Formats: sequence, C-alpha cells, structure tokens
Amino acid sequence: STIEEQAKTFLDKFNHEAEDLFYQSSLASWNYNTNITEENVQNMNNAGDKWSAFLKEQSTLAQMYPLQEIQNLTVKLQLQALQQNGSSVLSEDKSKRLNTILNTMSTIYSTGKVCNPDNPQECLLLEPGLNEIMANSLDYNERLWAWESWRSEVGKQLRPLYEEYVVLKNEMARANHYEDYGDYWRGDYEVNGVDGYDYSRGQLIEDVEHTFEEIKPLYEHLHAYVRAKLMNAYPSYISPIGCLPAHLLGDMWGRFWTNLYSLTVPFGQKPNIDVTDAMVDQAWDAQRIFKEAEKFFVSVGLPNMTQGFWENSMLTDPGNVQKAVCHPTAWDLGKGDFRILMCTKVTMDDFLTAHHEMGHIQYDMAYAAQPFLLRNGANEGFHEAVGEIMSLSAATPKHLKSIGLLSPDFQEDNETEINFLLKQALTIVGTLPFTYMLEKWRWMVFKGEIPKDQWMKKWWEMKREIVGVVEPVPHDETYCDPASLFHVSNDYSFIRYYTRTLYQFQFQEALCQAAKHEGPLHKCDISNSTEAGQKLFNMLRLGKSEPWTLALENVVGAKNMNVRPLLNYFEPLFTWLKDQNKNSFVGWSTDWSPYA
Amino acid sequence: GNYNYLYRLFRKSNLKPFERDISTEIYQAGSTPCNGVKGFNCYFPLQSYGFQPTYGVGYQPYRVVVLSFELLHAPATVCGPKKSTNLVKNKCVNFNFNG
Ligand SMILES: *[C@@H]1O[C@H](CO)[C@@H](O)[C@H](O)[C@H]1NC(C)=O
Ligand SMILES: *[C@@H]1O[C@H](CO)[C@@H](O)[C@H](O)[C@H]1NC(C)=O
Ligand SMILES: *[C@@H]1O[C@H](CO)[C@@H](O)[C@H](O)[C@H]1NC(C)=O
Ligand SMILES: *[C@@H]1O[C@H](CO)[C@@H](O)[C@H](O)[C@H]1NC(C)=O
Ligand SMILES: *[C@@H]1O[C@H](CO)[C@@H](O)[C@H](O)[C@H]1NC(C)=O
Ligand SMILES: *[C@@H]1O[C@H](CO)[C@@H](O)[C@H](O)[C@H]1NC(C)=O
Repeated sequence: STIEEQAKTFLDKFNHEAEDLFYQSSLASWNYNTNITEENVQNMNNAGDKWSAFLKEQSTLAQMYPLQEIQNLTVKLQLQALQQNGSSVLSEDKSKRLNTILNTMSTIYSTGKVCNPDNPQECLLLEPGLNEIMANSLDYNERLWAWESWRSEVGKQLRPLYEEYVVLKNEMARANHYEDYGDYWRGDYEVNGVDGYDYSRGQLIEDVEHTFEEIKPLYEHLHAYVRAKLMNAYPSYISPIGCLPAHLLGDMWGRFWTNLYSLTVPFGQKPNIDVTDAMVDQAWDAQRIFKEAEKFFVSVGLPNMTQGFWENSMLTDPGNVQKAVCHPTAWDLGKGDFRILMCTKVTMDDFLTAHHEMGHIQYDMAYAAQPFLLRNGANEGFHEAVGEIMSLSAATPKHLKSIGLLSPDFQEDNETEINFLLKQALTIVGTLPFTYMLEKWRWMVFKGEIPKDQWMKKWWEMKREIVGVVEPVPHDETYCDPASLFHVSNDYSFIRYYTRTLYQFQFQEALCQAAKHEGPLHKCDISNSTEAGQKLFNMLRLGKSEPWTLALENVVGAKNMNVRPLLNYFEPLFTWLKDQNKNSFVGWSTDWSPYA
Repeated sequence: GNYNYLYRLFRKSNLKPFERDISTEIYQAGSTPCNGVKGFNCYFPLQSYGFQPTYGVGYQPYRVVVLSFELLHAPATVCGPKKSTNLVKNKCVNFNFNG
C-alpha cells in the first residue's frame, strides 16, 4: 500500500536473502582462511562475486523508494545504507581501472620484496624478514638502509598509482554528492534526523583537532623522554632540540612505539608482570586460555559462548601440512555462527588477543537480534573499542592474581605502575599523532588543498609539526612515503584508531564508575560486576539501530568524544614525565638540527 | 545447505486457526499488478531455510508435532490405556471389571 510498508517488506526480503548469501560468502572466506587451497580460493571468489552482484541488484532496487516518505528511523537508516551507489555511480571503464589499481596495490604491498644491492640472491618479504630487523636492531645504518630502500621501491612503484587513485576516488565521491573522498569517510559519523544528537561531517575534523590539542602536552613530554632515551642509546645522532630520526622508532612506519620499551624502560632493575612462565609451569593450553576468557565474560554478566563456537573455531595452528592465516580474526558468519581464527601461543599477548577477539564475538552476539543491515557497530570506533576494553581489563595485575596466574605475594609498588603506564603510552598514545597527521594529510590530498607537486614538502612539514619526527634525508616527489602502510595502500579509513583510542578510555571510566572502583583508573578491573556488564550490554544490544552519540550518552553520559579519560588514565605517568623533564627541553624544533 | 524446508513469508491477511496455505501466488505489496513475474514490489511467498549443521541453536532445525485434543458429541474413542492389577481370588476385594 504505502511506500513505507513497501520498503519494509523489501527490507525484510533483503535481510532474509542477504543473511544466507553473506553466510555462504563468509563460510567460503573461512574455508579459505583455515585451508589455503586453490579450490577454496575459487569458491571464495565465486561467493564474493555473487555477494557483490546481489548487493548491486539490491542497491539498484532500493533507490526506487524515496527517503522522505518514510518516518521510522530504523527503516530510513537501512534504506540510507542500501541506497549508496558505491562505485556504481562511476563509469565502467573508470570503475574497472579503480578495481585494477586497488588489486595491483594489494599485490605490490603483499609481494613487495626488498634486499641489499650487490647481494640479490635472496630477499626478505614485507613482514617477517624486515619486521624483526625494525623491531630488534640497534644499528643506525642498517635500519636506515632498510627504511630508505623499502620506501624507495614501494614509493617509486606506488606514486603514479596513488596519483591515479586520488583522482578516481575524488571522482567517485563527487559523483556521490560528497565534497571529497575524505567527506565520504567522514560520513560514517554523520547523524541526521535525530533531535539534539545530530552529528555533521564537518564537526569531526574540529573535534579531532580539539581533542588533539589536549593530547599534545602529554605527547610532547613522552616525545622528549623518548628523545632523551634514544640519545642515551644513540649518542651523536639525536639532537637535544630537534625531532627524532624516522628509522629509530621501533617499527617500519612509526605506527607504534611499543618496540622501544626495552630502550626507554624507567626501572629495568624492577621485575616485569610477565605471566608466561607461570602458564608454562602450570601447562596452560590455549583451550584453557579461552575458557578463562569465557569465565571473565560470565563474571561480568555477559552470555557465555555457544557450543558451535567451541566446535567450529580454530584456536590452534593446524600443522605444517595445512596452511592457515596466522592473524587473529573474529568471524560473525551469520545465523548465530560465531568463530575465532587465531593461532594461539602460550604468551601474554595471545591471551590479551583472545580476550580482545572474544570481546569482538560478544559484540557480534549482542546485536544478533537486530536486522541484518543494522548488524554493525554504531560507528567504526565502538567495534574495536569493546575489544580494547577487554584488553585493558585482562592485562591488569588484579585480574592475573584473581585467576591465579600471578603470585599472591607480588609487590605492586608505584614503579611497576609507572613503567606499565609508559608501555601502554608507547603502544596507545604514540599512535595518536601519527594517525591524526596521516588522516589530516589524506583529507587535504582528497580536498585538493595540497597540489600533487607539493605533497611531500607539506607532509614532512606536517610530521615535524605534529609527530615530531624528522626525515633522515630529504625526499622529492618521486617517493610515495605514506602508501607503504597497509591501510592507506588498500583503501582503508584510518580515523577508527583515534576514535577507538578515545572511546576505549571513555568506556573504561564508565565501566569503572559502574563497578565502583575507588583507586586509580589503570588499577581498575571490571570482573565480578554485573551492573557494569548490564550498562555495557545496553549499548551492545543496540548495534547500528541507534546513533553513536546516543550510544555514548547511554554509556558515559556525554554527546561527544572526550579526551579527559585518557589524560586521567595516564595522570601518574604524566606527573612522572613532568618531573623527569625538568632538566631536558619539552617540545621539538622543526629545523634540521639532528640529521638531514 | 538444505533448501527443502520452506515458510510463507508474506500474505495480505493473517491465517485463521488450523488453516493451511499452499498457494504459490506472487505477493502484491504495491499497487502495480504482479502479473506472475517477481519484479518490483512483487515477491515470492515461500522462502527456504538454508539449514546447515554449523548453525546456531536458535537457527537449527526443530521438528514440531502439535497434538490437538477435542471433545465432540460423538463417542470418544481415543482413550488412554488403563492398567491391570494382578487378579486375586478367594478374598474379599474391591473389583472393577470394565467399569
Ligand atoms: C584442507 O584441505 C585439504 C585439501 O583437500 C583436505 O584434504 C583437508 O581435509 C582440509 N582440512 C580441513 C581441516 O578441512
Ligand atoms: C520501525 O520498524 C521496526 C521493524 O520494522 C518496528 O519494530 C518499530 O516499532 C518501528 N518503529 C516505529 C516508530 O514505527
Ligand atoms: C546513485 O546514482 C544514481 C545515478 O546512477 C543517482 O540517480 C542516485 O541519486 C544515486 N544515489 C544516491 C543515494 O545519491
Ligand atoms: C553456558 O551457560 C549455560 C547456563 O549456565 C550452561 O547451561 C551451558 O552449558 C554453558 N555453555 C557452555 C558451552 O559451557
Ligand atoms: C614511589 O614512592 C616512593 C615513596 O612513596 C617515592 O620515594 C618514589 O619517588 C616514588 N616513585 C615514583 C616513580 O613515583
Ligand atoms: C570473581 O568471580 C570468580 C568466580 O566466582 C572468582 O573466582 C573470583 O575470585 C572473583 N573475583 C573476586 C575479586 O572476588
């Protein structure tokens, strides 16, 4: 009869057939990931082509229902999600060119192999050969060689490809009534039609700058401390007044600073909180790790894992004969099928990753009552944030003592909390200026603020201004230094890590206030608290049905992302860094004083 | 995937109690006539449940048998079985033989 009922029946049929087809595609992807064989690759490609053709046909059929004659918010949200053209608005030649460019960037990044000139008989791939050198070497010229040679090969291959990529993506985005591709990415946080809780695409950049302006003193003190410690490690390369050399940050790109914990430890004489040896002594299997994680999630009041989870998940590496992807991934295959694909070792990192992926599984289970096209996070930040809060809670020494993994006579003094907070800052705080600088640079590239001949002169200028990292030698416009990273070369949004980092500590403060913890925020554990789990599950059950601003009101009581929980989390470390930086100079100079 | 089990997803009105609908006529959700083709606003009533063993417990197939008991003015003949206490003779007992 009416347009709204027609759209509701169309959405119901859509949902019904979509769930089954997504199940088939996800099961084919699972069979590829647990069994790398050519027929599984062919089945995955066939299922993906069927899924994409079905999404094309439902996008073609959804547009015939006009939006303004529908008053129900959930129906309007699903129709808005379905009616997006995607690449279909672009011409077939340019769409084929864009798909070819994305595939060849994927092959260039995945099969990029670089080794030393005059020794070409064997070379090391993108990850295993070079990751260990970047994370463990202490030699200046070896890291400089690896960094400059990999950015030479990858940038000189990818620069014309990226120049075509920006033009094609801007054409697709302006064909979809967006300002640029950056506006297309910022439209994920756009809330329209809700009174008071509306969020605009232009408000996101202002909120990111407003939060980063409060990030900046803590990052300046951390940068000064890491600069002083790297001056101790490398005597003559690092200047007291200048930026850090780029190849010394412990990773390939500077994404994380967590590989500098050995060099920048405050109290090496004090012990670590490593519980690996205790699990080795008690012979803890990975099944016991996941059962302890399930005990953690039932302690907070969340539902326990299904029988199909224990039957159908691969929680151990299969062997030499059978090949599988080693990356830990939680799979919501559809129809109540939830699995974890992780090659779990007996380490603290795999235990925290098991908690993180089971948090992903709990988030997927919570919105199982929702319709299929609303089965997502309210934004891209919440989905990772609900795993990162489990990674926060499981890593606490109180949780390790509660489950018996830590000795009951372990002395928790201030020095171990300071060095633990410094490790968490090197992991968590250090990625924030890199993320903000990369996303702001990509937004200015898509917006056309930076011409193609001036991409890199601005970029290093941004890195000195924001990240406080100086180039070893200057790079001209033949280089493509951003696109050596996985997310930018393979068309992924990058602001999800910034939003995840802030939502992580906002959720942590909200659940610790729910659990009535009376001490420091980093000493807080959310186990045994039914009310904290209920407050979590109230937001978790919504999925994408409600705006992320209303969900954040449901958790923390605020209508916007906030930076104060992060500063409250690291406040003992902030006071300690302010005490330790009395003689040294906080802040950096953009001049060429260390090396150029 | 077992596509042999189906369910009626649409119909203009709700069913009466103990009604069976086996019609395969195209559901008309819009003003336009379907004319037997599953085009715009016109969908097929019966949809399969792709029952796979790896499904969740809320999606696994369940066989349901509903027994309906009615009493009508005809003589009731479907009676539940009665038992037979071991016959005792030569004693003063309370006997119940066929009512
Ligand atoms: C993986 O694929 C091979 C190739 O047919 C097959 O023999 C093997 O049974 C598969 N393993 C699993 C666990 O499915
Ligand atoms: C919107 O639709 C859903 C399902 O179609 C329904 O449960 C809900 O009550 C509707 N809301 C309004 C305000 O009509
Ligand atoms: C999708 O593209 C078509 C042109 O092919 C256009 O008419 C339609 O408005 C677009 N959809 C949206 C939501 O803008
Ligand atoms: C989950 O909890 C329920 C209720 O205690 C229990 O019956 C069920 O066996 C549990 N599932 C598993 C896999 O242990
Ligand atoms: C730890 O506490 C002691 C006494 O309470 C103090 O002397 C010391 O400076 C503190 N160390 C740090 C890193 O806060
Ligand atoms: C939380 O609950 C578990 C299971 O009842 C128990 O073993 C653990 O000791 C509890 N934690 C605390 C801090 O009491």
